[PDB]
Amino acid sequence: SVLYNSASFSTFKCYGVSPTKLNDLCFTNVYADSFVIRGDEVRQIAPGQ
Amino acid sequence: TLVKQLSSNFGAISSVLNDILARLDPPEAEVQIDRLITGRLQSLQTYVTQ
Repeated sequence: SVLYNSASFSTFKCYGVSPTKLNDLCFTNVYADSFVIRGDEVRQIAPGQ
Repeated sequence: TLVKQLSSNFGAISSVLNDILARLDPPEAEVQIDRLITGRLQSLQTYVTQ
């Protein structure tokens, strides 16, 4: 709820699950990965592009 | 064969319906439930035909 009720970020599109009720499933593993790019290429964070 | 058929994803996110319901949002859910319903129906019809 800290992350998905902070609206300051620009894109929140979740695959295979859904944001609002992510607070429902209990997870095996979560990997956090970060990087820096241009804001053109937010389409290239996508399956099949 | 009929019982085992329940274990196949049939193209959806996951086989177990209690997880598809409890994972995706409704407006998204309908999609992933659709292929599951059609697959299980076709299996049931083959069973009754034999």
